[PDB]
Amino acid sequence: KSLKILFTALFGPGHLNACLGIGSLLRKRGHQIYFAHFPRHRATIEKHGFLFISLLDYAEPEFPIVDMLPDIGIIAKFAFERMHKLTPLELFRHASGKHTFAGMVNGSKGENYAMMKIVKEYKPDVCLADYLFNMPWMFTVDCPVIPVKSVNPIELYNGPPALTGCSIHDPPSVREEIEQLARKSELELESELEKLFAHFNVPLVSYNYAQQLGIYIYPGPLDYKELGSPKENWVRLDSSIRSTEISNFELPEKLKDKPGKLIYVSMGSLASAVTELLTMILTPLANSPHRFIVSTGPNGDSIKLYDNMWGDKFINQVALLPKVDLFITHGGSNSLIEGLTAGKPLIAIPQFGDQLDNAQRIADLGLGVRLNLHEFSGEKLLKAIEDVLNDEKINANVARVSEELKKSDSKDKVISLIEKLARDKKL
Ligand SMILES: O=c1ccn([C@@H]2O[C@H](COP(=O)(O)OP(=O)(O)O)[C@@H](O)[C@H]2O)c(=O)[nH]1
Ligand SMILES: O=c1c(O)c(-c2ccc(O)cc2)oc2cc(O)cc(O)c12
Repeated sequence: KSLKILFTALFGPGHLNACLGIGSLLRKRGHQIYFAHFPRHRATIEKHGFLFISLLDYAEPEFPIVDMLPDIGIIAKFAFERMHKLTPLELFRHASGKHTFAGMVNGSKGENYAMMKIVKEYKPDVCLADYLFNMPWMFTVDCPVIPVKSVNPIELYNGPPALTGCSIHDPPSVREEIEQLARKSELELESELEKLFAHFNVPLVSYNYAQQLGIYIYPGPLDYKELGSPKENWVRLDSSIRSTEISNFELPEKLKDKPGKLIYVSMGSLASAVTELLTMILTPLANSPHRFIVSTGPNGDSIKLYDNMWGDKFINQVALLPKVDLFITHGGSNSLIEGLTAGKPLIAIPQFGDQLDNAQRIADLGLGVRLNLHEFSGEKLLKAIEDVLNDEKINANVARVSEELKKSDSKDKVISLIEKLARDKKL
C-alpha cells in the first residue's frame, strides 16, 4: 500500500518548490518521500517530513557537482544587460542559434552519475524530477520516472515557439522570423543533449518526452487550450504550492499606518542576485504614492530602500501574498501561480526563458501587464501600477482564476496516476 517515492530537481528553488507541493499530497496518502537535492535545502525538505539525500555525497571524482545557486548572478547579469539593450527580436538575431540553456547540458553529467548511484541504493518504486530537459538516468534506472515541469508549458504544444514571449495578437509577419530563429536554436539543444546521452550510451529522447506519465503545473484557465493538447503522457496539475511556513504574516511597522496600496516586489530565486535590476526598479518607486514589500535577494543588504519600502533577502512569499494588492514579478511560474491563487494581479518584467512566455500570457489573458526592460522607465512602471490597480476588468479576471484554482480537483487524477504507475509500472 505504502510507496517509496524519490524526488530530485535542479538547483533553482522554483523547481524544488514545485516538487515539495507534490511531495506533500503524496505524504498525506501515507507514502515515504525521499528528496535528492542540495544541503542548503535539507531544512525545508526535512521540515515537510521527506528524507534528505545530498547530491554532493554521490559525486564521481572525474565529474564534480557544485550547487550553482550562490553564483547564478553572473549568468543572470548577462541576461539583464542584453534584455536592457535589445528588443526580444534583436536578442534572438544576436543569439545566432545559441539556445537559452544548452550551455547547462554538458555540465549535467555529474548529477546524472549521482542519481544512478542514489536510485540503485534507495531502490524506490517511482522517481519524479523537475529539470529543464530529460537526463539519461531517467531511462536507465529500474523504476518509472515522471518528469515534473514547473516552467511555462507552451513547449509541450505545437504553437508559438517557446522562450520567445510571443502574443496571441501577434501578426503572422513579426512571428515568422522569431519562429525561424527559435527552430535554429532548438537544434543546438538537441545536439548538446545528443552528446550527454551518447556519454552514457542511452538512446536520445526528446528534451520534454514523458515515457509513461509527465506532470506539468499550470492553472487550467491559463493553459494553452487554443493550441489543442499537450504532448503524450503529459497531465496538468493546476497548482503545487508547498505547506505555508507561518499561516499568519506580521506586516512591518514601517509600512503600517502609511498611505497607499501594498505592493510586493520580487524578481525571483535567480534574477534577484542582479542588484542593478532591483535598483533600476526601486529608484522610481520612491515617488510612487504606495507601499512596497521587497524581496532584495542574496545581495539585498547593499540595495537602498526608501521611506515607503520594507524588505529582506528572503520573504515568506506564500504567507505575504494574501495581504498585498499587486505583485511586481519577473514572470516565474511559481510566483504566477502563488499570485493568482491569492487573487493578486501581476506586473511581469521578464528576465530570461519561460519568464517571457508567462509575461505575455499575463498580458494576453488580462491578468496584469508585461513591462519590457528595453522600454523601461520610471514613468511607464508608475503608470503600469496605476493602470492595473484601477482596471476592474483585470481585477475581475484574476478573481475568476483565483476561484478556479481554489475549487480545482486536478490533484485527485494526478495522485491516482502516480500511484497506478508506481504500483503497475505502466499506465
Ligand atoms: O523572497 C522570496 C522569493 C522567492 N520565493 C519563492 O521562490 C520561488 C520562485 O519561483 P519562480 O518560478 O517564480 O521563480 P524562479 O525560480 O524562476 O526565479 C517561489 O516558490 C516563491 O515562493 C520565496 O519564497 N521568497
Ligand atoms: O540559461 C539558463 C537558464 O535559463 C536557467 C533557468 C533556471 C530556472 C528556470 O526556471 C528557468 C531557467 O538556469 C541556468 C542555470 C545555469 O547554471 C546556466 C544557465 O545558462 C541557465
